[PDB]
Amino acid sequence: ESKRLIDLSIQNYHTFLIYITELLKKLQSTTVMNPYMKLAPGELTIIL
Amino acid sequence: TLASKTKGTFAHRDFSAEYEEDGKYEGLQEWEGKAHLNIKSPAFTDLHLRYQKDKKGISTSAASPAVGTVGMDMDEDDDFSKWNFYYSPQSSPDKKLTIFKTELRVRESDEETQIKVNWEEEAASGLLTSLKDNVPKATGVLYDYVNKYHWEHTGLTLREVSSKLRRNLQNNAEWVYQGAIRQIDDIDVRFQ
Repeated sequence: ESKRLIDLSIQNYHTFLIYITELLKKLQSTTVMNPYMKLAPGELTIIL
Repeated sequence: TLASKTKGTFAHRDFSAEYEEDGKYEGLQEWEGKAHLNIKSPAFTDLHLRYQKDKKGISTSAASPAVGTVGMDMDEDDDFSKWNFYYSPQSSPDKKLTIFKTELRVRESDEETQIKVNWEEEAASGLLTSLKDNVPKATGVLYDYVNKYHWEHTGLTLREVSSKLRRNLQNNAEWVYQGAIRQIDDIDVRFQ
């Protein structure tokens, strides 16, 4: 049962991560102010 | 200035602990040196942790055959700061799956600052698989360990303990049953 739970957790994590990356990119594709950002599937860079 | 050299060694029947630390200390937080601990458990998987602190780097890595090698390296500099957290799987010790990475960069021109944070899904899922596969390994080694101690003390297993408890409970229950039957017979006889 522990391994089944861990399998479900890995599945849900990897299914969630693409969704949240898409959501982050959609939110950041809103406005362009003085600060700037960059998003990658596994990376986030912010410039002050 | 302090110069510290310590060695602590413990010896017993299912492992041995050997921790050697050397270093120097100045100021209030000016410590620099190394610290190597080695645990050798015959009953379990061994482990070796190495800590290193110098003025331009703090690297700490723990190597265990069961999990792999978990390390973190911190490099501070006036123009860049680099933090790396990696888990090298035991299957492929050559590669270092960077669990997380942090870059702080200052700009000598204008007024800007770059922060870069990187995470690996592959490293996380691989560590998750390693842990879920070490769970049965830990269960088996602990069960064998407790059985070994049971043999050391009595000379017996655990399932035999279950069977012994069952047979003793059955003997007591049958004693109670026969006591009840003979009591019914006795009370009937004395009533007659």
